[PDB]
Amino acid sequence: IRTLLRLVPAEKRGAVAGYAVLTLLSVLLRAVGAVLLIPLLAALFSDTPSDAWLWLGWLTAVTLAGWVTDTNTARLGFDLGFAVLSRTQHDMADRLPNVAMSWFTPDNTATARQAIAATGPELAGLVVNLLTPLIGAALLPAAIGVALLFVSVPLGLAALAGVAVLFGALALSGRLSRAADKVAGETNSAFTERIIEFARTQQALRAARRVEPARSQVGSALAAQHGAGLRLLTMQIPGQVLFSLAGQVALIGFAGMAVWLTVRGQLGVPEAIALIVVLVRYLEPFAAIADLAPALETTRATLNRIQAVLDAPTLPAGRRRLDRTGAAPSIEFDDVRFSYGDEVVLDGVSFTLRPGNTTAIVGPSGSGKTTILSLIAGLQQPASGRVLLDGVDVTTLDPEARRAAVSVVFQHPYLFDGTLRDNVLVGDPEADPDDVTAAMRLARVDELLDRLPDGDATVVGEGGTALSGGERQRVSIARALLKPAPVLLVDEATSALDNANEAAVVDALTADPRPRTRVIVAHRLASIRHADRVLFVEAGRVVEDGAIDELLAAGGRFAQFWAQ
Amino acid sequence: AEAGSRLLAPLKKPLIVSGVLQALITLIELAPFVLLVELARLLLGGAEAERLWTLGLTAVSLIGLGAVLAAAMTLWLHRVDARFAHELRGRLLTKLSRLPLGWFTRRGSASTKQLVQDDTLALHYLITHAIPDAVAAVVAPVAVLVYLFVADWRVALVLFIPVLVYLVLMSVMTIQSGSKIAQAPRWAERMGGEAGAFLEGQPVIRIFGGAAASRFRRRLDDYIDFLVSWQRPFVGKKTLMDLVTRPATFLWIILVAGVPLVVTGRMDPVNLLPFLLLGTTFGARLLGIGYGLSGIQTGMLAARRIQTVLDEPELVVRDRTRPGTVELDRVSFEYRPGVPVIRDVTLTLRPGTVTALVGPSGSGKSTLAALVARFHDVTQGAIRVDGRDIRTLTADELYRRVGFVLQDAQLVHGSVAENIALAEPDAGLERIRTAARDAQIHDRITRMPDGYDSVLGAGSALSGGERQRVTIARAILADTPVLVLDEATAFADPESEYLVQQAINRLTRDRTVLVIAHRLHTITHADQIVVLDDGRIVEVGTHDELLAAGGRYRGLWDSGRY
Ligand SMILES: Nc1ncnc2c1ncn2[C@@H]1O[C@H](COP(=O)(O)OP(=O)(O)OP(=O)(O)O)[C@@H](O)[C@H]1O
Ligand SMILES: Nc1ncnc2c1ncn2[C@@H]1O[C@H](COP(=O)(O)OP(=O)(O)OP(=O)(O)O)[C@@H](O)[C@H]1O
Ligand SMILES: [Mg+2]
Ligand SMILES: [Mg+2]
Ligand SMILES: [Zn+2]
Repeated sequence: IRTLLRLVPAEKRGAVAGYAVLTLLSVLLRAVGAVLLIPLLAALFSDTPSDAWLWLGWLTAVTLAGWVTDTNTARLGFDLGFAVLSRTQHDMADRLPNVAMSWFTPDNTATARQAIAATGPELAGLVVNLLTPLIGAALLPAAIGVALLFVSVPLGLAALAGVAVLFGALALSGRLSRAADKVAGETNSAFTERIIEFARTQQALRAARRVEPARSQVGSALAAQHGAGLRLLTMQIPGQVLFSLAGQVALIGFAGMAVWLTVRGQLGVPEAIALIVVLVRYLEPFAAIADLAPALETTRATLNRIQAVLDAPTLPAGRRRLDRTGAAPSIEFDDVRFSYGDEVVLDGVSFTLRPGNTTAIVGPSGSGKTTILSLIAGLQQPASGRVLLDGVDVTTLDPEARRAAVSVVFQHPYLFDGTLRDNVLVGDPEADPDDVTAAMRLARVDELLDRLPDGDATVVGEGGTALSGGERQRVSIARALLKPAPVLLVDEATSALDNANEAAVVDALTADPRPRTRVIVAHRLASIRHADRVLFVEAGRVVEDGAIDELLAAGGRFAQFWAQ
Repeated sequence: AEAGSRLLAPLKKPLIVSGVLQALITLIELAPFVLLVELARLLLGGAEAERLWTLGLTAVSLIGLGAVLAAAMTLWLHRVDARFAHELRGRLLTKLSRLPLGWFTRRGSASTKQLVQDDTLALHYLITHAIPDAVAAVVAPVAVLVYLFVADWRVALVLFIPVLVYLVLMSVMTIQSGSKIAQAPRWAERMGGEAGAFLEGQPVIRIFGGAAASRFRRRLDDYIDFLVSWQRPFVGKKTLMDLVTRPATFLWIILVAGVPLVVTGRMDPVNLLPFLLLGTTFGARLLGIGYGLSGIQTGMLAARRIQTVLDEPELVVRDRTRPGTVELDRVSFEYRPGVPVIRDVTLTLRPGTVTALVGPSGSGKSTLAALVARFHDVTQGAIRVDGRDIRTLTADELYRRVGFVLQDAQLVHGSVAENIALAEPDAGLERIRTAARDAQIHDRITRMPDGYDSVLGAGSALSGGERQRVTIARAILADTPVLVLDEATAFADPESEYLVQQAINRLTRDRTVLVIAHRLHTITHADQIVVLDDGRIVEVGTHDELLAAGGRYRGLWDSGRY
């Protein structure tokens, strides 16, 4: 419960206090109602059964208060469970766009996927499904044992002793099954990742003949997941045997003390018979704890994953904002350094862009051109050195102001699963249709609307799967142009377009009426046409820069890069 | 369900045995309370001590026997279910290996995961728990109620009130939540896809709209709204069932009916012992199947979904039944009905001849490679490799005969040696290293910290040009009689592009090649240039022949220079 209390909203801790008080009142009423059978039946079995009425009235009040208290405990458990669901899920949704890009290792992406995948009714019903019966079962025999002290002192301690072995069984059963339950989760999460990779990479796997379960990696993960789940079923046998022994040990102790007292005359026979029924109520929580103990292990893993997402290191930010909106800003690097893990990408970049001009970044593949665009756009951040937009640090800039400053065309166009217009409109959802058509027309997406049957309502697949490579490239380019931001970064807008679509799109990157400081990335001389200055980057630093004809005349690495 | 009983036919004998065993186990679990009723009755009657000990010890021992039996029965049944799921998931992974590839594009990876993993897991209650809980919830209430009806009908008929209230609540809960249960897997499918798109399209989210305007957040709010509407009245009925069926509730109603009967002369207190002992044990049995109907409803739907995929068409290897000669003949193809992407493509590819496929974007030049791979079956015409039809060839023979590079460098989570040796996982490191050296990626691999063992999952990815060259190394190591290249070296710089093309030509000098490229300057070496426009072959010839003809190829060549 300690982990679950971390995720509770601070605004909702009054409900938790109200919940914990009602849960205790649930147990105390249940135990009192059970132990109220000892004087009730003793009076009922006596020569004057009318004395049973007083204890029946106390039983009725204790039970009716139980129904009211248990309904309220359910209502608070539902509200707390769904309050934790909504706040934790929303906090993950708010945090994850600000989480560092380095956080998304393939293990963390699995954890984030499983954490988001916990949104179903299982996590939302956590407090009602697991926590309420677990606290009820854990404290019910303890409460009955305390309530038995009012009838007979040693009889109560015998019941309390039975609780001690139960909690010992609960502690031991969890320990025995812990290691196998952890391994089962690892293989079940790995198998999840392989199915998603299996479906997402069918063409390559089929061509490689690595698609059959006897030869596939998803098949191996299934085989591992089967053995991990079988050993878990074996390693929970000790836990089930231990709870059975605990129930029998407590049964022997309870029954042994009842007969021991009844032999002496210290306990009437009707009280002894009433204690057989209370003994049945005593032993019911012993079985319920055994049924819920495995669930407690899995839920601990679930919340640990959710807490892992909420513990992810977020990007640095600030509160600065640029002076005016949609003013073409200057962009400069000041000894910017960056590395993926230990692999250094950029090792001393320093340049300046004029406000409103268009400069073309060029260089070999793997040089770090997209990384330069990432730092300009703010997706990454330097380890040391700083990037300034209009003489204002991006790292100390507001998240929204930095977000509004840049619109980019990515190297690999990723489209969300939806209509073609839905992907374009992501650039500016509140843009009027007139500017939408302008962005579509400039990107030559209007040549896709006539050709495709459904026009802009065409349902794109996962990514841009239902569209060709060039089609998704143009839809991505329309998305970037639609956004009214005054900085436009272009990354491989040519890679999937034919010669006719290439030329129109490249020329349309200038026909954009708005004033912007544009950055173009390509490995093709024709695509860097109209560029005011070329930035040649190689081995993680700007090696050469100038004009297209200037460097070609100079015969530098820029010239050699086109001469092959 | 026809699609459920057909899927669960293999587990016939284990399921009937489970119902038979649970009928005996639950009867064994009610035997101690019958003996404890006799023990209590003898205590009031003053029987001898030895008789009491035999009854008391038998009841206590039978409690241990019932607990051991029930634990053993569920252990065997939970091992049966774990084995069936492994077999069933293996069956699904075999089916998905054979479905037409348009099945995956219209469905996505989130839906596949919900099928293989979550739907098979959704069967767990239906197999492992439905028949035990159903039999337990029929035998024990019927056995107890009939036994108690013999003991005293007045207090026995009063036990029917919480029974009927539980029966009404479960039916109302079942009818109400039936529609929501049907919508649940589709909502989970949508949120699985949106969550996967949220995690996969993070660069787009961070720049275009942020967290607030994201489609994931809107769906996340909508899904939780759906869950609240589904789970609020469901959990409300669920807890009312628990309150009704609790042993404390049963004991209270028994005493409400019993105490006025005992205080009055209408009945002796000794006859309360069957009700106080046996009358409060069948509540948990009823609640077991009451909470279980949602598990059956989800299981039956998941069984229907699983069997439906297993009934899908399969790209059947037909029985109808020059090396490296691929021959398209009057081929037509449609991803969706009524939407032609290929229109009567006749093209023959011979060994030692490089055939270049060019044209405007969206003209269908990747569907041809897909059809040659048999990711999809040609709607009309045929594709013959060495005369034999691809539909008659088996998958192993087909993909041994022809290899592919696919314009989308799909890497798999694992070592880069495992990515390069995807075709032949048994291939050695020297074979892997030589393949990478020809693909101009081996130098990049050496700089990684783990070398060739470096895991290549999400986050640890490579640049666009680097991951493309990895997939070229994969096709180099396959070494198939036919090679196909879908926009290979699209992201490569000119020097690396020239080196990769030189290596490819050197390897496939005497091997059939189908190269697709938008940069026509790299295609000047082609033995034949094939121009595809709107899915129809508009002109075929050499570079100079097409330039002289002055058609679509000449237009593209002129517009290339800008
Ligand atoms: N996620 C990553 N993890 C580790 N290294 C990476 C990652 N992404 C890129 N790199 C490496 O960083 C360097 C630059 O990558 P980047 O994607 O910025 O290059 P680029 O200039 O855009 O290349 P290209 O023209 O091939 O697209 C290369 O060594 C690349 O391998
Ligand atoms: N997976 C798919 N599902 C449905 N339709 C598709 C799919 N892939 C492509 N299409 C449609 O097929 C046509 C283009 O097919 P294809 O992918 O072969 O284009 P292409 O000529 O190779 O493209 P490019 O040169 O831009 O890479 C367009 O109508 C596109 O919508
Ligand atoms: Mg790049
Ligand atoms: Mg293509
Ligand atoms: Zn189970």
